[PDB]
Amino acid sequence: AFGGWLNTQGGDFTNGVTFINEGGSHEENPYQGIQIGVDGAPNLVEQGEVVYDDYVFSDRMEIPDDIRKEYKLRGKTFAKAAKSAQRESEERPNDPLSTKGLQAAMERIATAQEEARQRKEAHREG
Amino acid sequence: AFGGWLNTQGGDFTNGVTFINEGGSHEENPYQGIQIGVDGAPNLVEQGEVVYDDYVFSDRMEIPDDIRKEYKLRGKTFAKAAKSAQRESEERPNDPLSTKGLQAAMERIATAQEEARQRKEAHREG
Amino acid sequence: DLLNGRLHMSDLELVLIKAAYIPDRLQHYPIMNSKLNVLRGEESKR
Amino acid sequence: AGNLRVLRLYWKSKRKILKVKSYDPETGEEEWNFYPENYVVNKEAGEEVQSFWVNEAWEGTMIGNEIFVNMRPRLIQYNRLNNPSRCHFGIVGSIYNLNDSRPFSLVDMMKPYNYLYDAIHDRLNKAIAS
Amino acid sequence: VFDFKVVVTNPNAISEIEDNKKNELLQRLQEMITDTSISEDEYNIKLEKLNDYYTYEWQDIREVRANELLNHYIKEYDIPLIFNNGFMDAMTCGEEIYQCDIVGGEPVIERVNPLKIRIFKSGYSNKVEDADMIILEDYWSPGRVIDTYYD
Amino acid sequence: DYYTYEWQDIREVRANELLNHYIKEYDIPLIFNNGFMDAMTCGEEIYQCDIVGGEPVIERVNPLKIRIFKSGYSNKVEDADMIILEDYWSPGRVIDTYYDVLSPKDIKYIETMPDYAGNLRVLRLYWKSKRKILKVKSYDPETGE
Amino acid sequence: NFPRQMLPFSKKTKQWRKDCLLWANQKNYSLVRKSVIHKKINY
Amino acid sequence: TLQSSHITEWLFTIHDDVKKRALECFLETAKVALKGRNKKFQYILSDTSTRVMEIDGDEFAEADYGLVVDNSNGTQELQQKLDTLAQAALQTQTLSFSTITKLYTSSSLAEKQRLIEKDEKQIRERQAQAQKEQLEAQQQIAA
Amino acid sequence: TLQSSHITEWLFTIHDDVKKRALECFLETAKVALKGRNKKFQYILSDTSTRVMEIDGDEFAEADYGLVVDNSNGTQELQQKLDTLAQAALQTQTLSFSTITKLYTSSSLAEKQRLIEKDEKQIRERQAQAQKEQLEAQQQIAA
Repeated sequence: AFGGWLNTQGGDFTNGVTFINEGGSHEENPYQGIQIGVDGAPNLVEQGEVVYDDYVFSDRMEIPDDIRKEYKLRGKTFAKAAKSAQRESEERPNDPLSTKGLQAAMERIATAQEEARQRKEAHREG
Repeated sequence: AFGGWLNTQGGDFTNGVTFINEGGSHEENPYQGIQIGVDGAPNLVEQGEVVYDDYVFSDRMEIPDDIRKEYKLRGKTFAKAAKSAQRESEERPNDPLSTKGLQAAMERIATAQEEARQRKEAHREG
Repeated sequence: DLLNGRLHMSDLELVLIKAAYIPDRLQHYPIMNSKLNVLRGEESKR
Repeated sequence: AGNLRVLRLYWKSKRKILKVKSYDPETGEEEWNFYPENYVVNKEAGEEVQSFWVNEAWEGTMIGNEIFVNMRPRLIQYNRLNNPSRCHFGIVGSIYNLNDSRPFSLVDMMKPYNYLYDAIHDRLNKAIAS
Repeated sequence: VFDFKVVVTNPNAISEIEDNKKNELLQRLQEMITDTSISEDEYNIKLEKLNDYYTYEWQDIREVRANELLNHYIKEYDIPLIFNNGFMDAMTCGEEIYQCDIVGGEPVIERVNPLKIRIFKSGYSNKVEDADMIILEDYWSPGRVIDTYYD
Repeated sequence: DYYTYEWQDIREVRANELLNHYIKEYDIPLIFNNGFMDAMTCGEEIYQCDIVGGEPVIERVNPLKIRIFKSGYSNKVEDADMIILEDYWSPGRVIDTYYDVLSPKDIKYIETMPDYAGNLRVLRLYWKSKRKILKVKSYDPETGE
Repeated sequence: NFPRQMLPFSKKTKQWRKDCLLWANQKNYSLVRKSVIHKKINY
Repeated sequence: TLQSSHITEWLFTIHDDVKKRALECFLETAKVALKGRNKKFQYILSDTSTRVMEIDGDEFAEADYGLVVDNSNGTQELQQKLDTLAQAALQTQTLSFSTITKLYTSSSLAEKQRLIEKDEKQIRERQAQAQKEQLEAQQQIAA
Repeated sequence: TLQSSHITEWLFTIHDDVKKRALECFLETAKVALKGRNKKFQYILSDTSTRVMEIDGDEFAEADYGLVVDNSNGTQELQQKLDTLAQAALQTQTLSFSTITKLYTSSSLAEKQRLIEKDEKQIRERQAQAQKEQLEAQQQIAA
């Protein structure tokens, strides 16, 4: 089903990145989103968002250019920036360097997204 | 990464000398310097300084000529004098004589730097 | 080469050939190989 | 026969990787790691980097003349803990040779005497017949 | 004799890097028996199962997994007969070649026809792992192509 | 229980654990069997021990591909002042051995070779130089020794 | 001719990989192996 | 006929080397199939064997972790040294009839070593508590 | 056939000399790879074996420290003299079933010597405290 998986040679090998690539937006689903776990119990995710290691990269918000040149992100949104840092390890899921390179890249985009969210949390409350 | 290391034959061999050769000055870094340990806890070092055996050779200060002819130092600063006493043992890290010759040379430049620092401590307080 | 079954005709005579046929070349029979393979087979088991 | 020609290529490519030297946060101990080329090196922490070219095992399969499948880095990289370029394919074996030569096999050293057995038994069979 | 067992080369040499990896495994089995057991009914059944694994080492847990993988697949595939056919290739052409691949998610081991393998850039090397490029050409069943590349 | 041990016991264990693992890893008895076959053929049994990939590794040397200079009348091959080793290596073996020292133009030299066997001539010189050293006599501070 | 292996992963595209297989169909000489004509006579 | 077996022994020693390396090559292929959503490995492995993949560093050779496929004279005597040690512990009541069957169905010389060490250590603690239990019963009668 | 083995024995004695020296040469190469940031040695060595490199003087031959690679008749009898001594200590309850397995998996004649000396010295101190414990129990009843 192509999303963060390498389904070759009779197996199901992944790099850990969870492409939630079906359903639709939280407004479009009768169940209000794809549920990825009873943990909050409604862990609801939509068709654009990307999940790595229980961290969800949101497709709604976008990359500020100060957070684009710094941290060297590539995509327009944060989900589309997470889909470009996994493009190497997607077809070589079992290399140790790619698991090193993904673990480092997924942390950069994570701290980039938390940095953009604390900006917008301060932006509207001000 | 070339700094006091011989990365040959698939290994990482060093003479013990720690070239802190990235980042920048304490004024240039947001973290105020490269941290080399929680010991004082902020052990902060800059791009010029050289570390051997928990002793930091400062690049800021220079060699007085009385401390140059005596102790037979070569470089302009104390970091650049520590980079010249390690130039033999840098490419032969496993010779016993080079570990003897470095252990003796690093002590001469250390007592030279403490001698110059006690001069300047007396110089301004006078 | 003698252990690999190759006979150089220049090593056992002064040559007055280069074509692989017995009317002017010589068959080699490997009778020295079995002798050596005992001693390496004993060394395997020591 | 109704079978398909299956060609499989196994080949080592050259992958650019980065060797990053970082300092341990707790102790002043320099550390070494190997990263892919897309790694953003963390200066402001002293991470100085060098980039190397390194073997990487690849694989590809052609079926007939028109099918092209499994063209990707070989997913069993027979990896070693300290050498990033040391890998191979699944194909394991040996030549039973002597001193970098071509193998003088057991059949090869008995084939002269089998060919001579066939010539003398030919003379035997024509002597039996007449 | 065919006793091809994965052994620890130095079974009395345990390090702290092996002790930390053992502690991660033991705590991971703590969490899953915490979830899977329903409220002390079967928690002390799992607990008696887990306590005798404290006697083990990291190199013991790895040497058991390696043997269980090798014990089952030697008996499943009858691998001693695979090795007997390649030894017959060894006494004929001087070449004994085996391919290990994943087919259908299983590890599988095959012997290679020496007439249907091309070895390039090996050097003067004796071993076939030391080649930079290998081409394998054979005529396959249509069922074997669909059993191998269906996905 | 390491108080029961001695310094020579700790060293004799480390030496054996290094030798126990690598005899079984490399199957070193088969390496020695091939060189004994060289011994009964040309009278020469040569082995090279190097570091490749950070590992100690042991190889047997083809006697036709090793030049021994300034050995003297010495029987042993350790007693030579200069040895030249010339063999044709795989391009993967050159990148497995020198990846950390090959420059990008050196890697461009390897890929842009014509490749008409496709192996690289690898010449390795081993030689003894002359190093100037100093012998310093000092007195012990505590005793007059 | 065999395409360039000294490339980034971005430029190892689907036509780059198809070029390596097309070269393999173009296709044997080794230094420590006999011919396939030699081995087949032995078999 | 033993000296005629020596002439062909050289052919068997390279054969045992290929079998050693093809089984190390099969083991590493099998380590990679584990992380590919195959439920067959949940039947041929343990629970602890299923969790070795959870730790980081399962991409490398087992010989980089101290494990080697080995069919040598040292391994064959180590198996029978552990087998005769078990029967010597079976009688004299140091090893149970339950775990002697586990040594018979073990396939690992580290597994069957740990079972010999287990049953010894269980029984000696049971003998240690039985010694004090009879001693405290003797003293509480006297008290 | 023993006198025909003598004709070729001279060829084997120089072979065992090369194997002795190439293994000493391999051991010194291995001592130098230790100080090169290789984590494989953290799996094949102990913790005490990892710390021999911390002391100064690991650049020299082991024969300058008293260690020699040795495959001679004295070493082979010293191994079996220690093996039969262990089984003689196994019965009569001087050596544990735990540590007899450690002698079976030891590879060092100094290691397995220290284990025989350990279990003897532990047990004789346990017998020494058990002798006084029964004697003081006898006297405190009489007191």
